[PDB]
Order: sequence, then structure tokens, then C-alpha cells
Amino acid sequence: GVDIRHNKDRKVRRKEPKSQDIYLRLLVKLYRFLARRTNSTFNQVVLKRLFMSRTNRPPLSLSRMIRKMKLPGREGKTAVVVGTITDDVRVQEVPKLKVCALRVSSRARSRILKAGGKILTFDQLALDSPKGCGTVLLSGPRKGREVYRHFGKAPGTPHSHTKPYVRSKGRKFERARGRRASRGYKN
Amino acid sequence: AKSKNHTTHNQSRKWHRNGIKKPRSQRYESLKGVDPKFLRNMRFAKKHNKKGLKKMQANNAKAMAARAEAIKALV
Amino acid sequence: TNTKGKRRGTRYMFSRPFRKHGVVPLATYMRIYKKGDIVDIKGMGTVQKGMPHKCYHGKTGRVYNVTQHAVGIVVNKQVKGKILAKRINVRIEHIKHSKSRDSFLKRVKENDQKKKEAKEKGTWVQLKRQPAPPREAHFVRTNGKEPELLEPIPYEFMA
Amino acid sequence: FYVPAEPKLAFVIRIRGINGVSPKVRKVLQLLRLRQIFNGTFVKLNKASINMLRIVEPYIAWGYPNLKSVNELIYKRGYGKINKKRIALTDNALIARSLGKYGIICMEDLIHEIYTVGKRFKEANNFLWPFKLSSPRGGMKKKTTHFVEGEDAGNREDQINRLIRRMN
Amino acid sequence: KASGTLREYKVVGRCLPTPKCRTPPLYRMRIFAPNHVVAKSRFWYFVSQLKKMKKSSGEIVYCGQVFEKSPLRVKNFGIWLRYDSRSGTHNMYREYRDLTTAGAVTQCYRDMGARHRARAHSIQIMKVEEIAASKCRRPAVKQFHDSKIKFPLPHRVLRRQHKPRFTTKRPNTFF
RNA sequence: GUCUACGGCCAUACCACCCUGAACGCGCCCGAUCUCGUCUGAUCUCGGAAGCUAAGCAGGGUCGGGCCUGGUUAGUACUUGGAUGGGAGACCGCCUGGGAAUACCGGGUGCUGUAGGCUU
RNA sequence: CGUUCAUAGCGACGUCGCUUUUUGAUCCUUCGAUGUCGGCUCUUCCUAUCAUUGUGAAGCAGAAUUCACCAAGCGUUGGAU
RNA sequence: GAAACCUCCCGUGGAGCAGAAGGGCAAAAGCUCGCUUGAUCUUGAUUUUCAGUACGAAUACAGACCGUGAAAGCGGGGCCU
RNA sequence: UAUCCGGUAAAGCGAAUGAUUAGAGGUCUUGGGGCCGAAACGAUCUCAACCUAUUCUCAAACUUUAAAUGGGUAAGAAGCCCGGCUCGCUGGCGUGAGCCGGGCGUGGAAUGGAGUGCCUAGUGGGCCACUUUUGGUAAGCAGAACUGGCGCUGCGGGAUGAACCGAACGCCGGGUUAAGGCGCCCGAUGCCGACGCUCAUCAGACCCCAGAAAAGGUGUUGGUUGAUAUAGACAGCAGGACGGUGGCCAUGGAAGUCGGAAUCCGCUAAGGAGUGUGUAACAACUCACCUGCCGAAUCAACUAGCCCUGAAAAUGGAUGGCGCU
RNA sequence: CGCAAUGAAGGUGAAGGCCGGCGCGCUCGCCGGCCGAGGUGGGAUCCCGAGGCCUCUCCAGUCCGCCGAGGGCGCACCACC
Ligand SMILES: [Mg+2]
Ligand SMILES: [Mg+2]
Ligand SMILES: [Mg+2]
Ligand SMILES: [Mg+2]
Ligand SMILES: [Mg+2]
Ligand SMILES: [Mg+2]
Ligand SMILES: [Mg+2]
Ligand SMILES: [Mg+2]
Ligand SMILES: [Mg+2]
Ligand SMILES: [Mg+2]
Ligand SMILES: [Mg+2]
Ligand SMILES: [Mg+2]
Ligand SMILES: [Mg+2]
Ligand SMILES: [Mg+2]
Ligand SMILES: [Mg+2]
Ligand SMILES: [Mg+2]
Ligand SMILES: [Mg+2]
Ligand SMILES: [Mg+2]
Ligand SMILES: [Mg+2]
Repeated sequence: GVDIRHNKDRKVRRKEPKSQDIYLRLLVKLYRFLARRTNSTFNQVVLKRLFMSRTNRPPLSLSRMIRKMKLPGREGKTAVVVGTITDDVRVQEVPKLKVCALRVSSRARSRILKAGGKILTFDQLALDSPKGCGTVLLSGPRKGREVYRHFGKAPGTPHSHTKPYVRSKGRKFERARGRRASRGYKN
Repeated sequence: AKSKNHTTHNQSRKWHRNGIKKPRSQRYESLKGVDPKFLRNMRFAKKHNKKGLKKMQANNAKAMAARAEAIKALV
Repeated sequence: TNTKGKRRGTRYMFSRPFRKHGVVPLATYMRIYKKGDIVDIKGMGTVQKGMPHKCYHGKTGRVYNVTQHAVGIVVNKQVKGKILAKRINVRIEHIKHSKSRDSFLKRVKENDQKKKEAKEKGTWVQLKRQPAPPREAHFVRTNGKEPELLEPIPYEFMA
Repeated sequence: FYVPAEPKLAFVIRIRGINGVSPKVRKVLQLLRLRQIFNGTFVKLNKASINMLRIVEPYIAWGYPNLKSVNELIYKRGYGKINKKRIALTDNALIARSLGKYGIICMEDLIHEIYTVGKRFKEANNFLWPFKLSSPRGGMKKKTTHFVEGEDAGNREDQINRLIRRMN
Repeated sequence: KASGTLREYKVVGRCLPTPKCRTPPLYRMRIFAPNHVVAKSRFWYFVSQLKKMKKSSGEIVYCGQVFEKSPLRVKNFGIWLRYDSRSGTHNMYREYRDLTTAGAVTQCYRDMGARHRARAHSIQIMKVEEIAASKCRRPAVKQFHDSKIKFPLPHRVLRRQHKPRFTTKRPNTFF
């Protein structure tokens, strides 16, 4: 008899993508290979991200991709995003970029290409740079989802600012006993 | 039909399954609950740090030049 | 079921020791705590304004705030399964500087002395501590006189 | 009189099982890597270490190993910890690969680091996977009582070597 | 303590030196035990009682087995005890007749178990002294002090009862 | 050597009685016009400077009490961990480490910071 | 106490036990039910022996007797309320 | 007169401090005077019960307007529970 | 390794609080009762409370002391050390805080990959053991602490068994163990095992556990302490047991003898102002000191081992059984 | 439904910086230019890279790597301002 807890012996990370789609799965076959045979950890990070959920690979807006490449020095590079590239209607002038993405929305595609931008697929990125050399690996804001505003220290727990799940906002949906001082108390 | 009234029997065990973790220390803790009169004044001090910038930058350049003269004298 | 009262069971804790009642002698008040001073809390009966709760007596923690005549002081209090770092506003009279940290600072100062010197020399010196090692080989001279014999003594009933 | 040095190093065998064992003991027993019954480890002695053995006394038999004991344990049951896989020290290419950054490049070097308790003891001793020894041939005296008082537990100093031979 | 057959051990030790007491006095004992390991322990037990001195506070200097200097002489040993009864603690003076001190103390430990159901850990041996023909107070010893000693081995009951487990011959016990 | 003013730690500094105190201080001391306050110039407040160390104060003394600190008490009482140890129980012994408290007997009996005197 | 005599028979103040034919404690079992008092009838066991056999004791002269031992073989009844 | 009032001495609190008890308290936290309304107006922070929600109770501040004191200060109820 | 916290065990009561024994000392106070006093701190006692040293014995809701086990912190890069700026705070000047800019690396042992977020079921009757512990005569009773069990869990041992001891299970071969054993049931002593103890007309025979105490016993075995005796004892039989003396108190009779204060001398070889028997009371009898014989050890009081008495239940019966000396 | 909140409501409704000038730069008011979602610490990852390390010789010497001390841009995310 041995004393170990077998409690957290199984690591819960993903191995493959849970999706069954065939084009992504080909990318996975390609980046598994590169991951293992190259020294590049870029390939490993990319590989890891191909297995993740929709939630877990959030969309990267065009404006966010602009400003991250506006940063000093990462000039004449390629931005990479395992998610999708979306438009920003609240940005106007779009520099000529180099981009990798699993998806780019039709607007975002036009705007970039009109600028003299190049768009790449991930099979194309590999041939272009199999060890991820000269890349900017970005990500969309993970904690964008409105979901997260309900997460945390519960509402009605002093110093929480945590959206309650409520049928409809309005004068008479919550905001009585436990928010006003006038009505019982407040947190 | 009287019960058991209270105990703490299996509780230490229960607590230590998942550790009894020490409270996660960060650097840069908040200034929540600090004497208001202080906080006003450090806020104002922070407000005007950009005033007295041009002086400060020059002073560091003069320091950097003095360091470069010292390292040249050493070598 | 016991009473939840604040001062329950502090008959002995908050009670000035034997022949140390009366005026809180003045050093106590007139010594300075900054931010981040390590400070051990020890409630006192004479001063009842700003007393800590019986749970924080004995406990050490760091100063975070300093008001006119008190000191905010983060201390860790365990609660069944979870340790809660929490911030309490003790009046000075219930608080000393904890020396626990100073012996450390003494050692780091001594290290900085022993790092500056022994750099130009070249001989590197033991900066880390080391636990008490087994007590080495050595001779014991039974100088002239032989060993003293110890017979165990015969029992007898005294009372 | 010549009072020789108090010993540096001691072998520590876990001599009772893994049921109904106090939490303070249990923790120390898994700070000596003595998880299974009849696992053993070398252990350098000092005020800290010795007292940890004091807190687990009726759970272990231990004492001061011979030279031969260190050889027999290392050669017959010498297993590296090599990428967290218990692997038998079949060649020095294994020892070197791991401990060669300390000047330890062979089984022999290892034995000298363990036995003299060198600078690099911690790293050579941790490299060794804890020694899975068999049951004590010829049996024990009494599991539950101390050596001094007839049993097997506790410090038996010189006599840990007899036990080693009947288990290794 | 337990047993087997004991060995006299000499164990000398000292409360280890300090600033205040630079060269402390050595204390020696006669500690009968199956092995040095428990000898040293037994040394510490006796010293703790007598002197303010513990295993932490001291160092054993010289533990060493002590050999009977006249093994092949038959001797008479006086041995003074200090046992624990179920009731109060006692003193005795036992006498044994043996070739050795060790043998004579071993002999004692067995007797005490027999005659008083006294277990090792209860018994304190204080002095063991070899003794003349005279100064022997116990008649169980005294009967063997005689030049022309003469006795038979009368009803010589057999062993080897299972060499022939079965046999024709009823045995013999006269010799 | 020592004092005064403001002190820190608060009896090794307290209490009792006894002796001795140069100089400068500190006092007691002599007054109530004014300030101030009392039933009362006792205290308090104020203006003094003839006396005196009697007292306070200091320094010392006592096979002094007290306090402070060692020994002893004692590896005793207690105690962490151990056993298919004992014992009808009550309790006890061992192993493993930790370890006190009176009575009794010694020694000690304020140290010192800042500012200013005096012994020129 | 027993004239006298602690102990033939007793036995205060104290103390140590056994017993489960008293009553309590307790609530483990049974609430998809174990028929709830007494008497009648019948068998068997126990002994902590009333009698009967064999015996030790006496404050046993005899008679009557209580005290104790072996001992449960055999008995231990008829009625009024 | 054992007890009225006055006076001298000793007095570590053996009294008193609304109430239970515990703590605390002596040129006070007691008693006696003088002046008073901090038991007033207003944000948050924190403690205690705690789930670390409420209530009550409390702690440190901060901003007003006052009180009192030569002043330093103390005071937003009751020495603390 | 440093450093704080503590008021439980113990200890203490010639330290506080409360309890409490005894005598010394004290007209402290004063008394109430006396005896000798008219009365008198006069003399003599006394008991009350108080006090001066001592003294006996105590405390969950007392304590001057004060453990063990125990709870905080700390043991470095978020750290040190320089340079300069910001402030409506603080202020003789200075603080203190916040900012920039440089300069310096393992800072006790042992071990281990860490962090972090979402959904979330069952559960919310518990029980058992060590130790601590409250109520109760106690309980296989009721109630807490601490750890570990059982519940959820098989396996070896404990005959049998929730929970004891050992040990924790994928399916199998070889080896070795634990706790337990080894007459036969039943794997192993079919050892030329070692040394003792003990005979029971109720023997005894292994944690939890299934059963006995006080008190006894020249039963036997050990101790401890004291004797004794050649100035030849010790028992075993044989010879005397007196006088001063109806001693004194007690008369109801105690000249040794219901009881009690006494309690010595003579003769002495030596006999107690008497161990008992018994007497109304004597008497009479009986119980040292010494010899005669015999011929070496003798005898007392404790103590602890086994054994025995103490020891009584109902179907016939259980060291598990058979049995065992 | 989402892309805007917050207030009981009448309603209001997410930009800041810098520079130069003009009003007294008054840490306030008005006029021209430039940048345009702030900063600290940690951050997978990219980027630069002294310097090795050899090549069958003594040096020259572009090409290719391997490592890389040191230094940078810093996603997401977290904590703080
Ligand atoms: Mg599992
Ligand atoms: Mg319940
Ligand atoms: Mg055990
Ligand atoms: Mg006057
Ligand atoms: Mg004077
Ligand atoms: Mg004088
Ligand atoms: Mg003195
Ligand atoms: Mg009578
Ligand atoms: Mg019943
Ligand atoms: Mg039926
Ligand atoms: Mg009978
Ligand atoms: Mg008041
Ligand atoms: Mg205010
Ligand atoms: Mg308590
Ligand atoms: Mg106690
Ligand atoms: Mg339920
Ligand atoms: Mg129940
Ligand atoms: Mg269940
Ligand atoms: Mg177990």
C-alpha cells in the first residue's frame, strides 16, 4: 500500500480539437508535426490553440490588431490569430498588414486587402515560416463575454460589482431590500 | 428524538483536503481604507508629477553622462 | 451554547500583569510605526479605546495605515478552512514592534558587509545558514584522575 | 579518550504500513519519500533532520550505514529519477546525464557523494529513487516497539547494517 | 530493556562542556545489556536519575564491552537489586553461582521473572560483586561449597522421544 | 565627586529606624501691598531673603523587611509520541523526547539621556 | 451485647462484595402488530436447605434448639376473604 | 455612649465607579465644584456574530458646527464586555 | 534558527481571595460563664472573637509562580544600496508618502510541477477506539475535544465478531514478511531448546474480551528487618510463682484478678502491685529467672510470587474443542 | 436580442493628453498646432543580438547552423494607480 492521492493525477487539458470539421483537423495534422519536429514554441502555442473552444478563442477586432502592430518595433511582421479577424467600424485608416487567421469576416477582409494587406491561411503561414519566425501572436480579449459579468463574489455580498441574473432591468426588478439603505440594508 | 448537538469531528480533515491555502499575496495592494486626508494628498502629488518632468529628465542625462565619464576613467 | 460577547474569556488576557497596573508608561505611545512595519498585537486592559478582539491577541501582522493615534494592521486569521488576511484598527497601546524581522535584517546587513569584502580578496564565504551539524571528532583527556563510578541508589520509602 | 565524530549520514527504513497514521507523521514520512512500507532513503543528519526522524520514530527503523551497505543498496537497487521515470542505473551515461553538472559521472562518484555526504549530496540523494527493499528475511523482532526495548523501530545506529543485508 | 544473554559494558560519559564548566567530570557505570545500542540507552537512564544530565546535554565518551577476567573459574556472585513489585519497590541481595558476571546477571533476570514475575524494565541492578566461599548468605549456593562433592543423576528422564516415535522397547531411566 | 530642571526604563529605585552632608543648588523659612484663593495667607497665588540644615532631599548604615538575580528543591512534579507492558480496578513501570514551582541557602540593593551648575 | 467473656449466638462506627426472584436508570431489538394480569393445568432446572439422610456448634443435662457443613434424592398440603 | 461633629496618624485601593460577574481604574475612570450639550449634522473604511449576509453593538479616520481647557488635548453618549 | 502570544498540568497558600487543624504568644480587644474575690487589666482559670511568630490540610467559577504539547510572524529581487523629481498632507529647517533613473543576485533543512475560473451532484440521522473531558452510583447511558477508524472496505490474525492488532485489494508464478502461531483438530518445534515457579475434591492457559474484591493461609518459594545461642541455647517434659500487702481508688465486692490512676522496693535465682481460670471475696489453679536430660541451629515480625479460602442460579457446556501436569 | 449607461423621476449620458498662444498659467477661463484610448509590476511569445563552437595545416574570408550572455517590443490575463 502506497500513500498518494490519485485525486489530481489526470490532467484535464485538451489533446485534439473537439470539433469534427476536416479542414481544421488537417491544420492540426500539420501543426502537430511542426510542433514536434521544430524547436519553435510558436508552433506549440498555435497547436494548443487549435484545440480550444469558440469561447476560448475570441474574435480579434481590426482596431485591436492595428494598435498591437502600431507598437514600436514590430514593423514589417505578420500578426497571427487562431480566432477570427473582425471589422471595426470605429476605425477608419487601416495600415497595410500581414495577417494569419482561421477566419476573417468579409468586411475585415475587404478593408485589409484594399489597404494593400496580405491575408494568409495557416497552411500558408507554415510554408512562409515553419518556426514562427517574425510573427506577432495576438489574442482576442478572453474576458469579453457578457458571461463574466455574472462571475465572481456574488451580488449582495459587500464590495461585489457582479451583475445579477435578472429577468428584465427596470425600476421594479431588484433595487429594493438590499440595495437601498432605505430598505433594510445595502452591500 | 434528540440529536447530536454540535461537533467539529471530521472538519480538520475536510479543510485539509484542499489545503488551507495562505491568502494570495500580491505586490501592489489597494489603498482602500487608508486615512482619507493622506489619499487626497498622494493623489495630488501624483497629479503633478508631470509638472517637474523636464527638470527630472535632464538630471538623469547629467547622471548618465557622469556614469559614462566614470566608466571611461575606470577603463 | 456560549455567549457571543466581544470580551468573553479575556479575564486573564486583558489584565495587566502582577505589579504592572496603572499608568501606561510613555515610550509605548511615543514610538513610530511606518507603513509595512511588522507588529505584534497584544491587547491591554488599561486602554479600552481601540482594543483589538481576543482573536488577534498574540497574532503578528503588518501595518498598512497610520492614523493620529492608532495603526491599521493587516493580520491573518484562520477560519475553519480558509485563512483571511484582514485589516484591523488597533490603538497604539496594544502593539509592539515585532523583533522577528530585525534578526533577519541584521543578517542581511552582515551579508552585505561580507559580500563587499571577500570580493576583492577572491575567497567566497558562506552566506547561507546551516543547521547544527553533528558534533565532530575530538579527544577527551581523563587527566590523571580516572572516571567516577555511579551505582544506582537503593530504594527507600520517605513519606 | 577518542570520541569519534557523530555520524553524518543515516539510512531510514519505513517499517510500518500506511493505515491509521497521524497527519504530522504522515507528512514527514512523505518528506523522507518513505511512502510504501519497506522503502528506505539516505538522510544527512543535523538538528533539523534528526528531529524530523524523532517525530516519525515508531514508524521507522534507521541508523548509520556501512560502506558496504551504500554499495549494496546502490548496485543492487540503484534507480535514477530521470524525467520523473524511475529508471535503473544500468550505465553511467544515465548518472552523468543528470548529475554530471556536479562532477558526478559514474556509480562510483555517486557512492562517494552519498557516503561522505559531499557538497552535492542533496542532488545525488534526490536523484536516487527511494529504495524498494523486500521484506526482512528471518523476520523482525517486533514491529511496534523500539529497538532499545526489543522491537525494530527507532535508531539502532550500527545495527542498521544487519537489517540492510537481510532486506537488500 | 529485554534480554538474551547479557554482556557487561563499560560506559563512561560526561555532560558536554560549556563556557562556564570547561572540563566537566566523567561518570562511568557497569551497564549489562544485550548490545551496546541499548547499553548506551541504559547508561543514560541511570545517569538521568542520579545527575542532572540527559542524552541531549551529554556525550558518551567510551562505551566498551568488558570481558570476564576469569571465565574458566567457577565463582559465586553477590548481586544487589532494586525491583518493582505489583505493590511497592523493593531491595534484594541475590546470590548466584556462575562462570561470569554477565552470566550471573543473566541468571538473575531469569530468576526474578520466575520467582517474582518481575520483568526486565522493573529491575535495577546496583552492584554485582564476586564473593568468597564465606560471605555467601544463601544456602542454595552454600551446598556446592564442598571438596568431595558427590551426587547421582537419579531418575534420568529421556529426551529423544521422537527418535523412535514408536518402538517395541519400553525405555530405561536407570543409569 | 555631586547636584538642579525636563526625563527613559519603573522597588537592585519600596518601607522602617540610625548616622553624615563642603560649595553650588533644592528646600524649609519671613511677609500679604498688589495677582489669586481660602472658615483659616495651613494649602493655593503673590513679594521677599533674617535664620537654619531640625525636616524634605542626597550618600551611607542594618547577620533589617521587601524587591532583583543565582543555587537547591530535582531530572522530582508534570508532560509530546510508543507497545498485544503490568495491574481485578484504582493506578504504576519502561521506552521516546521536553521539563517546572515553594520551603531552605547564597549574592545584589538603581542604571542611565538632554540641558545647566558647584567641587574654580 | 451476651450476669462474667469482643466473636456460643450477636454486632455499632467503618469497609469490601455478589445477585438479577424488587424497583429504577437506559432505549440496543421489535410499531406491513412477538396477543397485553392473574388463576387453572404440566414439565423441568436452581439453591440462597423449611423437612427428610449423614455430620461439626452451642450460652447442647434430657426435651426443645438455634449456628454451620456435605447435600436439591424425596417432599412442601386442605380451606375462609 | 459601639454610631453624630472636629483633629492627628497609618492606609496599593482592602472603597467607589447605576445593574450580573469578570477586567480596568488613585495629583483617576472615584468624590466635590465650574462651564457645557460631541447623546448634534454627513460620507465611506473596519471589527464583532458571520455565510464571512443582515440586525445590534463597537474601532479607527475624514468633512461640518460646537463644548471645554491657559494650553497640549480630550469629547460625535454612558471605562470595557 | 530567531521572535512574540498563553495562564492548563504541576506548584502555592510562613504571597492576595476564600476555605481550614493545632498548639505556643498576646489584660491588644472586650466580653459572656466561672472559681478565690464587697469589688478591683487584683489572683486564677476559661471560652469568644481579633492580633505576633509558627503549624495541619484545601479551590472548576483563587493565585505570587509556572511547564510539556500548542498559535502567530520572519528566514530577500515584491530585497538591499545610491541619485533626483511631485504634494492642496505635515512642518522652525524637516517629515511622510508617491513618482522617475541607475547600481548590486542562489541568502536555513527536507519535499514537491504550480496557479486560476466556471458548471456541479450526493450529503446535512451517524457511530467506535487511544488520550483529555462534563452530567450520572453506573450503563453496550447521555454530552464535548483531539487524532485515527467503521460507515464506503475486502484480506492475515483475535475460535465466533462493524470498530482490536497486522495490513488496505487489476488478473497470475516464485520468493519474504507482519500481527499472530507451531500436541492433535490445523500450515509450523517430531529442538535431546535454557532457567525457575506452581497441584488446585472450582487448577491454569494471552490487547480490545467477555469476568471478581476486602480480608485470610507454617500451602510452597523467594526477599526485608530484627534477633538468639556454647556465659552450649531452642522447643519437648520436670521444680517454684513469694513477701512490704486487704498496696491505692473503688464498699457492691477486687487483699494480682467487674473497671480505672498507679505501678516501686525487699528477698533476690526470681516471680507482674499481675496473662488468664474462676470467685460475692478469697482459696485453689494457671501464665518469668534458673537448672536435669537430650544435641545445632533456632525464632520473630513484615513483605511479595504461584496455589488455596473468600467464591451462590436457574435447558446440558464450553482456555474454541479434544485434551494437557 | 445585441451594439450604453445611470437616475424614483424631471432628465443627463462615457477623452484624454500634449504643445504653442491669448486671459495674471490663477494646478481656473478662452484661442491655434500635434498626438490620440493612460501608466506600474508580472507576462506565453516575437525581435535584436556580444560571444563562442568547429572546418585535414597558417592566415584571409563570405555562406550555414547550434547554442546564446545581454537588451527590446510586449498578446491574453491578473494585481495596483
Ligand atoms: Mg480511488
Ligand atoms: Mg444532526
Ligand atoms: Mg498500535
Ligand atoms: Mg505663609
Ligand atoms: Mg536636611
Ligand atoms: Mg540631619
Ligand atoms: Mg535583605
Ligand atoms: Mg460487657
Ligand atoms: Mg428494561
Ligand atoms: Mg408467537
Ligand atoms: Mg449450600
Ligand atoms: Mg463615568
Ligand atoms: Mg470631528
Ligand atoms: Mg482558562
Ligand atoms: Mg491544579
Ligand atoms: Mg436525513
Ligand atoms: Mg443516542
Ligand atoms: Mg448510511
Ligand atoms: Mg493498525
